[PDB]
Amino acid sequence: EEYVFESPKMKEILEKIKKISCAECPVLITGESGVGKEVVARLIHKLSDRSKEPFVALNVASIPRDIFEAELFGYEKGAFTGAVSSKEGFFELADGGTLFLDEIGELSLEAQAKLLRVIESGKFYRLGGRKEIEVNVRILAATNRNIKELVKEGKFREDLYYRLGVIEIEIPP
Amino acid sequence: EEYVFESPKMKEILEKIKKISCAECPVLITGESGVGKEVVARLIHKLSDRSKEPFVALNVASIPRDIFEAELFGYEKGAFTGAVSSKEGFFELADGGTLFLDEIGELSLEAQAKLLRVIESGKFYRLGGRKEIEVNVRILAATNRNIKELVKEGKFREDLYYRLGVIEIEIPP
Amino acid sequence: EEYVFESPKMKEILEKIKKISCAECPVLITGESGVGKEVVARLIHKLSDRSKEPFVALNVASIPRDIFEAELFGYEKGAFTGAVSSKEGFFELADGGTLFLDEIGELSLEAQAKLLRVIESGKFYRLGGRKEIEVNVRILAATNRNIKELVKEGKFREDLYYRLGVIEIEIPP
Amino acid sequence: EEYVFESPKMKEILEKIKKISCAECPVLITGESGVGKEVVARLIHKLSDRSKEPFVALNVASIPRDIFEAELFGYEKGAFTGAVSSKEGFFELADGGTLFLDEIGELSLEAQAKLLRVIESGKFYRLGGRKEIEVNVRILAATNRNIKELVKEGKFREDLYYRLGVIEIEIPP
Amino acid sequence: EEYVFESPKMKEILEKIKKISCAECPVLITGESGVGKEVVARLIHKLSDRSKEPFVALNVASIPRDIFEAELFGYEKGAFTGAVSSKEGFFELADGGTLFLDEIGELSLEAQAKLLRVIESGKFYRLGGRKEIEVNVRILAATNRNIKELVKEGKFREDLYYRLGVIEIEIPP
Amino acid sequence: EEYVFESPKMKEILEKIKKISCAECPVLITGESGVGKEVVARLIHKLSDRSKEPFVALNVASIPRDIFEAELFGYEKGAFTGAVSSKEGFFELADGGTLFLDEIGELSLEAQAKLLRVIESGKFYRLGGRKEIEVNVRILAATNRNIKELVKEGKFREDLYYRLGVIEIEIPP
Amino acid sequence: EEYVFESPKMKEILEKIKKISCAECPVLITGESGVGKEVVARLIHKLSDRSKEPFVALNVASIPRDIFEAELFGYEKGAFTGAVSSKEGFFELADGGTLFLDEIGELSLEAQAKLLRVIESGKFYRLGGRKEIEVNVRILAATNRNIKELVKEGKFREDLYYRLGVIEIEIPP
Amino acid sequence: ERKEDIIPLANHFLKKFSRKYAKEVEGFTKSAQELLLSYPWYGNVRELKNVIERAVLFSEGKFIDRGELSCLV
Amino acid sequence: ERKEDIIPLANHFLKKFSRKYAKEVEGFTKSAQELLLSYPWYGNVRELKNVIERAVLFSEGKFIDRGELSCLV
Amino acid sequence: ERKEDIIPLANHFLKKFSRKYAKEVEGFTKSAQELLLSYPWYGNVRELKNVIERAVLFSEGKFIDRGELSCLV
Amino acid sequence: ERKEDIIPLANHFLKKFSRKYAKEVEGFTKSAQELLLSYPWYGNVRELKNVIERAVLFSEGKFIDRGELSCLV
Amino acid sequence: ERKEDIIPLANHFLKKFSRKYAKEVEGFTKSAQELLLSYPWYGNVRELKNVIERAVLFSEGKFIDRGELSCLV
Amino acid sequence: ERKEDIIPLANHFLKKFSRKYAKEVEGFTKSAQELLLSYPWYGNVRELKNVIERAVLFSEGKFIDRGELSCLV
Amino acid sequence: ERKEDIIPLANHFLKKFSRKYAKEVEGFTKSAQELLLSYPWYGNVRELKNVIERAVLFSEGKFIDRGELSCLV
Ligand SMILES: Nc1ncnc2c1ncn2[C@@H]1O[C@H](COP(=O)(O)OP(=O)(O)O)[C@@H](O)[C@H]1O
Ligand SMILES: Nc1ncnc2c1ncn2[C@@H]1O[C@H](COP(=O)(O)OP(=O)(O)O)[C@@H](O)[C@H]1O
Ligand SMILES: Nc1ncnc2c1ncn2[C@@H]1O[C@H](COP(=O)(O)OP(=O)(O)O)[C@@H](O)[C@H]1O
Ligand SMILES: Nc1ncnc2c1ncn2[C@@H]1O[C@H](COP(=O)(O)OP(=O)(O)O)[C@@H](O)[C@H]1O
Ligand SMILES: Nc1ncnc2c1ncn2[C@@H]1O[C@H](COP(=O)(O)OP(=O)(O)O)[C@@H](O)[C@H]1O
Ligand SMILES: Nc1ncnc2c1ncn2[C@@H]1O[C@H](COP(=O)(O)OP(=O)(O)O)[C@@H](O)[C@H]1O
Ligand SMILES: Nc1ncnc2c1ncn2[C@@H]1O[C@H](COP(=O)(O)OP(=O)(O)O)[C@@H](O)[C@H]1O
Ligand SMILES: Nc1ncnc2c1ncn2[C@@H]1O[C@H](COP(=O)(O)OP(=O)(O)O)[C@@H](O)[C@H]1O
Ligand SMILES: Nc1ncnc2c1ncn2[C@@H]1O[C@H](COP(=O)(O)OP(=O)(O)O)[C@@H](O)[C@H]1O
Ligand SMILES: Nc1ncnc2c1ncn2[C@@H]1O[C@H](COP(=O)(O)OP(=O)(O)O)[C@@H](O)[C@H]1O
Ligand SMILES: Nc1ncnc2c1ncn2[C@@H]1O[C@H](COP(=O)(O)OP(=O)(O)O)[C@@H](O)[C@H]1O
Ligand SMILES: Nc1ncnc2c1ncn2[C@@H]1O[C@H](COP(=O)(O)OP(=O)(O)O)[C@@H](O)[C@H]1O
Repeated sequence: EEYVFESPKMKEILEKIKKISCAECPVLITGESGVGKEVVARLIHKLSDRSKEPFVALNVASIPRDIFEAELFGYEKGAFTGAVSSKEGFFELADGGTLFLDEIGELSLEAQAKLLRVIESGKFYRLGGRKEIEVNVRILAATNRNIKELVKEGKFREDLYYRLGVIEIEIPP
Repeated sequence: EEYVFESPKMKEILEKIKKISCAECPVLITGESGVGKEVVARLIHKLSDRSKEPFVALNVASIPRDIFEAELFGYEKGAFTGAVSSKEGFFELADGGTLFLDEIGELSLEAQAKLLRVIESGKFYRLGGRKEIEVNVRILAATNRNIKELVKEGKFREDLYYRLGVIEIEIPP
Repeated sequence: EEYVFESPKMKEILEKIKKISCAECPVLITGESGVGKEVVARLIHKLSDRSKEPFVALNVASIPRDIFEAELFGYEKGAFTGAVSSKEGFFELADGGTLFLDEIGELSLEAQAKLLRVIESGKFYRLGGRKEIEVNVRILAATNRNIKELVKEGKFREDLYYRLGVIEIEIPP
Repeated sequence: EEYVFESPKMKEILEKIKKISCAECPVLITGESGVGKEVVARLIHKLSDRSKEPFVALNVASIPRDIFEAELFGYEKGAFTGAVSSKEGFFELADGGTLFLDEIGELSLEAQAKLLRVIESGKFYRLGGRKEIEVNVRILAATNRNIKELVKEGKFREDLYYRLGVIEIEIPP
Repeated sequence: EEYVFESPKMKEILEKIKKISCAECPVLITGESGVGKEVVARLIHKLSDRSKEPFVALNVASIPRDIFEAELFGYEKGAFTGAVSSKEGFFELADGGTLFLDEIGELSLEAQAKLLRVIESGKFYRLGGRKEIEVNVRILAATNRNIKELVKEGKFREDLYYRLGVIEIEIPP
Repeated sequence: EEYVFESPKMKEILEKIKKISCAECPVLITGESGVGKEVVARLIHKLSDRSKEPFVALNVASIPRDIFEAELFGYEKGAFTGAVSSKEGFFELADGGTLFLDEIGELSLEAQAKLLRVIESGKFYRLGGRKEIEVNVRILAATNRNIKELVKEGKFREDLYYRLGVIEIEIPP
Repeated sequence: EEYVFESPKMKEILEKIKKISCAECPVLITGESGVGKEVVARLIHKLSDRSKEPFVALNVASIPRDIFEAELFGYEKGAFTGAVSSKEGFFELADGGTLFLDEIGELSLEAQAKLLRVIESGKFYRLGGRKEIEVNVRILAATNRNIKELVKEGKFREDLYYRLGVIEIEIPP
Repeated sequence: ERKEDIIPLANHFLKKFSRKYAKEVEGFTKSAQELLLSYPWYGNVRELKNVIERAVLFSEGKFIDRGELSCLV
Repeated sequence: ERKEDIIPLANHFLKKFSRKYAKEVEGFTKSAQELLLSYPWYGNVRELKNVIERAVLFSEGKFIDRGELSCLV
Repeated sequence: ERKEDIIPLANHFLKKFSRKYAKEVEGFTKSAQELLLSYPWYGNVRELKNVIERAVLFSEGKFIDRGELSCLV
Repeated sequence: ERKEDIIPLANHFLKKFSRKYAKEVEGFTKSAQELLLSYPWYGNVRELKNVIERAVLFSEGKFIDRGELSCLV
Repeated sequence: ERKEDIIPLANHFLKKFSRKYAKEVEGFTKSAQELLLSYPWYGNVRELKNVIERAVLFSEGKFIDRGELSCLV
Repeated sequence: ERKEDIIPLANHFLKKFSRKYAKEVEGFTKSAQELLLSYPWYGNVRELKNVIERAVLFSEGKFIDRGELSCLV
Repeated sequence: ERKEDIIPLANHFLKKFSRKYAKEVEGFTKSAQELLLSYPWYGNVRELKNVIERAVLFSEGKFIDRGELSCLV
């Protein structure tokens, strides 16, 4: 059988997804919990040119704020007591495919920045030093909070907003 | 001699354990204090395929909520003042065997998430950065509180519920 | 000259101490204030195999309930605003020797648990993360309150009782 | 010109101060309000070996009983909502010099204990965890109430009395 | 069409930029967020002799303080667990062109120093060892904080101030 | 015109410099920040026999502790991921001339040792292997901390102290 | 005049040295810092048959663990970026004489092995390839740590212990 | 709101697991199929996935009916 | 404060993307051009860059008017 | 509720410890065995484990009876 | 209840401190020794430890009697 | 504390740079020379080195006075 | 576990070295032979090889007993 | 603990250096010799080696006394 989309506003949103097909600009999805955000990311990617490519979805809340900037990107050896190898990255694992960051508002100012830098340059370095890796990952942010607000609270970098705010989809409860 | 099971509902629960034998899906055990939860986990594991493998039982209450997300998983060096080596993990110690988390309700939202991520992916990273370790641990949660309730209180992640709620055993007082 | 023991019940208790000599199981001492509890701990240890080893006596009342679980064990860096180094521990200072916890009843449920875990496993972690230290410390609890009672009040973990209740000495006023 | 001492009992007390010179044992000063207690502390210290060293006088009444055990000693980060840095201490500021605790009777049982521990060990920890700082501070307690009494009222730890009661000066109205 | 400068103080600042043309001494730009700092750097460089040369702008906040001293400069192999090649540098990428360090105040004391050394010598080494690379990069620092202040706070090296303080432009809100 | 020395203690220190002229034994300079230490080194060398020879001043703080032992001395190829050539050295660049190590206390125990070995033998090897280079460099250490103290803290090798402590100049604030 | 030995245990140790005279088996010296270890090596060698022969003392701590296996032995050309000539060796410089390795415990497992091979065979090769040099050097290890312990920690090769443990001298503090 | 999915999905699952745990379980009985269709499935597809892995393991014969299911649903 | 820029810029962009995603989009309609000029453009040039890449992709025919734009602006 | 366990278990323990602390303790006397069976053992197996490590240490001869036990039970 | 301890202990202490504060104090006089034995010593050994550190410091000559002691005891 | 140095040094610098950036700048005017002597020069010789490289570049004619200097000092 | 080897081996060694360092050492005394047999010899044959080269050198007369040995074993 | 060494050693050194830096320094004066003997010499022979190379260089006439020494010792 199939999936489920039939209400006007969604009859719509599906198409918006379909059009966005041939694209790679990041996408910002927003709706209350349960509305289908992460279901749209997944669909956007099933529809993007890189459907067959991996889907690296990671809940930004499912990781202590102090280790996100260690697992998203990666880690350069001996910089934090105990390192079995410079740590790879979800960015690197998502290289060539999609990287669905769920619950964006929960990004530390430090990573909010560090992401921005990788959304524009596409290059990143694991900790102190310089970039030595090439990643081609389409950003897909989804959050249930109101981004704009957070911007006047200073909890959310504005320039990072507009950067992910290329394509913006809003799922109605 | 032997152990003790003779009442119908338990004459039962033993079997449910026996059947579950050949499995690895997490299990959610619930009963009032003293009912035999932790006695069932132990029995489930004595019966699972990995009986000879370790049993890493850890009371989630027997550790200050701020250091659980440092000992369950592990810790990447220099991220918290003073680190003699990136900290191993009960997850890593329980690798290949069972990890009986007692009193689940007492999990911080941050770890409730972090566990979920490891129940599905099976990979984890110590703090910020990325996963660089491979753990094969069967989750065994036991709590004396009513999970569902906690879900409407927002103190307990729902998706983490259904994930551990694969097999659910309820010990009657 | 010498010390003082001459009444029957104490003429006794001294011996009980002497026998316990060759042991390491925790000991639970109980008597009204001033009866000589802390004098017995000290004697038990002067008599244990580890007499020459340190004696780390710490009044559980001589430290605000919120910092006990920070000084008994130790502390993993940056987990509480301001950390000059991951904090050592009285457990670690008492490693190889005795750890006389005075006025046990005054242990927070959180530490009552955290102690239990270290009385059985002998391993502990400073805050969130995992154990990375090896401590061999003989527990010596002394309290002037009636433990059992506290157990029906829920202020005192029972399993922690029986664990320290291996050897139990009661000093009569 | 000079200061003022001419009555026999004070012609005396001055000398007692002079003798005590070469010492560091705590000192307990007691006299009605205004009698010159805090004037003697100051003189004791002008005369001690550490005159050139700081004088950290702090009225134990000039701070809400719930924040004394946060400012005398210090504070380990994130243990109380809002911590800009683990809080230093008057003990630490008084390190190497004198710490004149005025109006001792006004010490909470919790700190009365916590002080004792630092009068003997000289080591202290900011909240839960362990000691990681070295302080060399000479205790100088002054109170206008009758200590002994308070001991039968249970408002004042006895062992803390005798500890500060090494040298005791009593200023007559 | 064109860009935008018409107010006196800016009608000015543009010229200051124009004059500075034929120069290479570092430049220190300061103004509240949004005032046009990074717009001036960019213009200074469009006007410098090396306009056609690269512009390596890097937000000093867009990188965890522990990996800046790994990406700005570069990295000598096997010095931190995991190194695919001694890491190049933004300094090396900016060689021959401009290096616009945004938000300078956010430089670790360690790099604040390490930069100074490269502003004077122009030579640098990736980690421990010695310089083996030749970089000709014009420094362009921009910060929104008040440098001077930071100097009395000890958070900002003074000598590094005067070094970048060769040419100083201040953008009024 | 000239430079500035006129106070007795400095009217002095200048001469001490003048006498030391005909020497090469290392020199240890110590004074608060700004007192003129690095101004004396420079003068000592302007006066030594090797004035016309180079002056290789290097701030030991202006380089991450992990790359100092890579740039002071030098580096033997392929020992750290990425090596364009076995790295030369400030020691080698300072060969025949002075090597003013500023802020000595900031030397890692590993280099504190490695320096000592070169102050006595005068030969050094870049990483693992053996010495194959001949360097004639006069050591000139300057630090603002109190060396002796650091020796009881174990942060500073004693034998390295006395070795640099041949000639010792102390600049008064 | 003379040197200093007069206490019984040392009145002794001197003789043990004297007897050992006519020998060449390695010697293991152990005592707390400062006890006179390196003073005994030196004396052992002044007394061995090869007194007139060189004394190549090298602190194993005075060289970064990654360059010891490059300077002790030697180095075969182009194996590490930058090699002016295959590097000689302290072993080769100590050929015909004594090689006093101070602070043995600080030997990497890799060299601990590589030494063993040269204590038995007496032949060694600089890096990958084969032995082409003949060295006759008497090993003299001195360490302040307890070797045996290190053996259960796995930080110290046992067979290398017994090999150096031919003659063992222990200097009492 | 896709009762036309429960019975097909369920049947998918019962197949996955019956093969995953080597259980001779062929499928659900009518009595069982009914229940599955009446349950509200708050967890939806997920909950049914679990409910059946669980029912496949608990399975004793070749089929599943009110028996094992009621244990849950 | 450069309404004389919105319509030219926009037109720049609409060209970039129309060529980047191979879309037969020639330009904005009057109705649309108005809107673009009225929007406050807080993001300024940046926001317009996005608003139009987005409008180029969402585009169906040869032109863009109140339609796709209102979706955003 | 397993009085048929107390005497065997106890005997297990008395063996463990008698060997752990090198004590010439062979076993319990009748008088003692009775007591052990009458005690309610709230702690159950655990409490008996302790009660006997303790009784093994307190032991003076080769056996244990009302003597050492009463001290506790 | 160990008056046979007061005079020996006291004498211990007087030695410790006399050496700790470099005081030419040799010991207590009879008159003093009496007092020390009569005092009830609630603090016991502790209180005597203090009473004498204090008396050692307050000491002026080579001995201690009713003088310095009465100040306290 | 060497006001006798400011004007000579400054003049050194003004020469260095005037030649380094090929600027027809000959020297400071009285009005300017005053200022330079009054400034406290915390940076001292260093700060003056910068203040003037900067003033040499900012220079428009053949001389420097209150004009360019005030911009800084 | 070859105490029947210690005394023969040892004797081998004592011969090797006595000849290697030109020492008039003929052999071990009873008292010594005992010790050698009681030592656990973790190093085994190796450790005994060393223990005796060492004892041969330390040797003063014609024999070896508790004396030199105790120094080690 | 070899005060009988300080004056001879010192004298050794004073000779080495006096010859190494071509200084007409013959030796220490009484006043100086005293000091050298009182100093604790933590560094011992080493520290004296330095203290005197340093004193030889600082030397102005033919002898060394409290003067140059006090500078250090
Ligand atoms: N439009 C839809 N059609 C069918 N199923 C949906 C739809 N939207 C959501 N779901 C279902 O609801 C659940 C909630 O999904 P999800 O989108 O991940 O939540 P959130 O929007 O908070 O990220 C999913 O398991 C999915 O199967
Ligand atoms: N069914 C049972 N048969 C025999 N003993 C049991 C049984 N259930 C519990 N126990 C005993 O009761 C105690 C309580 O065990 P536990 O299951 O760990 O508590 P909880 O259920 O709260 O985790 C155990 O020490 C165990 O020996
Ligand atoms: N049996 C005893 N013999 C001699 N002195 C004793 C005896 N019991 C207690 N004391 C003394 O009494 C004081 C009270 O001691 P303590 O045991 O620490 O109190 P508590 O029992 O409340 O911990 C001690 O200073 C000690 O010298
Ligand atoms: N013996 C004295 N000689 C001169 N001034 C005194 C003397 N005693 C007290 N004072 C004065 O009286 C005031 C009360 O002082 P203080 O000792 O601090 O009060 P209290 O004894 O209650 O702490 C002081 O300001 C001080 O100048
Ligand atoms: N003088 C100006 N004329 C035209 N646009 C400007 C001017 N100043 C700033 N802007 C615009 O404002 C935005 C903010 O720019 P920026 O200078 O980078 O911020 P900041 O000063 O905090 O670094 C830029 O995108 C730029 O297009
Ligand atoms: N005695 C002096 N005479 C003239 N200038 C001095 C003197 N001492 C220091 N300075 C000046 O002060 C500044 C601080 O110099 P420096 O010696 O390098 O600091 P530090 O002593 O901390 O290394 C220098 O730029 C120098 O010109
Ligand atoms: N027995 C001794 N007699 C005379 N001097 C000694 C003796 N032992 C040590 N020393 C002195 O003490 C110093 C410490 O020497 P050393 O043996 O090298 O330290 P360590 O034992 O840690 O290697 C030496 O400079 C030496 O002159
Ligand atoms: N339509 C479906 N057909 C078969 N299996 C499904 C279907 N939808 C979900 N599942 C299964 O149920 C689980 C729910 O998955 P998911 O897509 O993540 O739900 P959600 O809508 O919340 O994102 C998956 O593990 C998958 O195997
Ligand atoms: N004047 C312009 N004409 C055409 N495109 C522009 C113009 N200004 C900015 N852009 C585009 O808008 C984006 C804003 O760029 P930027 O210059 O970084 O802004 P800011 O003023 O904040 O520094 C750029 O990616 C660029 O392609
Ligand atoms: N049936 C038994 N036979 C022998 N020893 C036992 C038995 N049951 C428990 N024990 C011992 O008693 C203690 C109680 O253990 P445990 O199994 O954890 O109890 P619980 O039922 O509460 O989980 C254990 O340390 C174990 O050594
Ligand atoms: N028997 C004794 N002989 C000598 N000094 C003692 C004796 N008993 C106690 N002291 C001293 O008196 C003080 C009381 O010590 P403590 O043993 O802690 O008393 P308590 O009985 O209360 O535990 C100690 O600091 C110790 O130095
Ligand atoms: N006396 C001087 N005459 C001319 N130029 C000087 C003089 N002193 C310093 N400078 C210049 O000022 C800068 C300050 O240099 P420096 O000697 O390093 O100062 P510091 O006293 O801090 O060591 C140098 O780059 C130099 O070119």
